[PDB]
Amino acid sequence: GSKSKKVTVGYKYYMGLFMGLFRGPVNEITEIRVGDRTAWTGSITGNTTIQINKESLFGGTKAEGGID
Amino acid sequence: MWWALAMLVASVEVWTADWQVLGFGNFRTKAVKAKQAKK
Amino acid sequence: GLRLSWSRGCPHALYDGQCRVNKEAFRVDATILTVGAGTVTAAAYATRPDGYFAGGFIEWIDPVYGVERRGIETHTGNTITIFGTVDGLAGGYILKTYPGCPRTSAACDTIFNNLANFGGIPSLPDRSPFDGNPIF
Amino acid sequence: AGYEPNLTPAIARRIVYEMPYVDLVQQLPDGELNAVGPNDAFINSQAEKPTDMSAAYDMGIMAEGESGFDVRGNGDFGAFGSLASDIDYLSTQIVLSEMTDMWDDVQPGFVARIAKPVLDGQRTQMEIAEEFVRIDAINGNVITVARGVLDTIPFRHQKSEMLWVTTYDGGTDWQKYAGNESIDIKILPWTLGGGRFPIEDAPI
Ligand SMILES: [Fe+3]
Repeated sequence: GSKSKKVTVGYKYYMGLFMGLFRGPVNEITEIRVGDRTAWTGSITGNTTIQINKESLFGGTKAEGGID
Repeated sequence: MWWALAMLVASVEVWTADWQVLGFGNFRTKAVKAKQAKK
Repeated sequence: GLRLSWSRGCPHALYDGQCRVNKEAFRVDATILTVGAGTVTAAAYATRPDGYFAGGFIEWIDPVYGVERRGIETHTGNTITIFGTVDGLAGGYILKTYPGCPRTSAACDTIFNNLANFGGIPSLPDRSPFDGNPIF
Repeated sequence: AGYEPNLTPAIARRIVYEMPYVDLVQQLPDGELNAVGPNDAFINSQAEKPTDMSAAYDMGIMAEGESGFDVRGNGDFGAFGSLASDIDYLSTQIVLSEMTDMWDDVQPGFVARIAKPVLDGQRTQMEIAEEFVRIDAINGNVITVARGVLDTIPFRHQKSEMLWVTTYDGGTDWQKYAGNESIDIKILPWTLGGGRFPIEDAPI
């Protein structure tokens, strides 16, 4: 046996996805939710890039889930 | 109320019916109508 | 009302405001060599491969109707077939004839070079769900 | 407004001290309890739960030579009690308040550790009143316990102090830190939907 630095863990998934929301450029996209929980907020007004980083919303090395 | 004017042909408003599907079933919040696809 | 409807092929009508394929880049026209029963023959059509006009339409000017546009259902060699009827045709005025399209991603890419303006999604992920069965 | 949906983490009262031999005996399996040489030491602490939605607390340790408070080892929020009677050395009937939710989970004869405010000069445990008291029987808010049971001579206290029960509870990384290897630590509470407290903004 050994401490959690080298042990079996709850397993991450590694692959992303692609979602078709709806037609037509919109003035701004505000907020993104996961599982009926307010995950990320921000006004996107055009072709751009961001990162969702609050994996704490569901868990991690001590709990399940968490988008990132 | 244009329903009220539509029923101007009546013989005088209770109703009992099921629905023909509309754009209610939710998977993307819309604070404004951007329309949507249909798949 | 049903327009967008994600699919393996774009629902855009060829030459529409969204497919945006140039109206002039794909011109074809020729006077009728011989009219026939629901079919037309012309020299220009022979220069094209089979099915080049599948879903296309023919155009000319009628002394009264002015502009007249009606579709094509099949092409082969010098011969074509029309979805609609023939209102009478004469081997005078040229039939401004437009090619159709299979409407597939490969079709819009190869023939039209319009892949960058395509509305069909090839990688519709077979509706790989996130419920019911193990995945990801 | 959603009828109190907030569950984010927040700071809370905490206390730390060197792990005593009783802690090793209680938490260390006897198979490896032997061979724990005299140069070994263990870290332990306790803290109160700030919110109901809080689950446990992670321990951030930044020992000598370490860069940043490494997150290793976690503990469960033990029951807490606020001394308010200025008990003396020989006092046995402990009159206190702040009956935490888990304050009634201690069985008769349990062991609890008393303490007082800690700061520069007060950090030393030789003089600071750190006394282990064995709780005999609860009397509602007041609890009956013994004074100076295991590794501390009985001492006096003042009202508004803090009392912590540590029987079968605590938090440590199980690292045999050598003596004189003083380290700086910060305990971070965590919640389900809020995760851990501020990454490193917690006190030390
Ligand atoms: Fe096209």
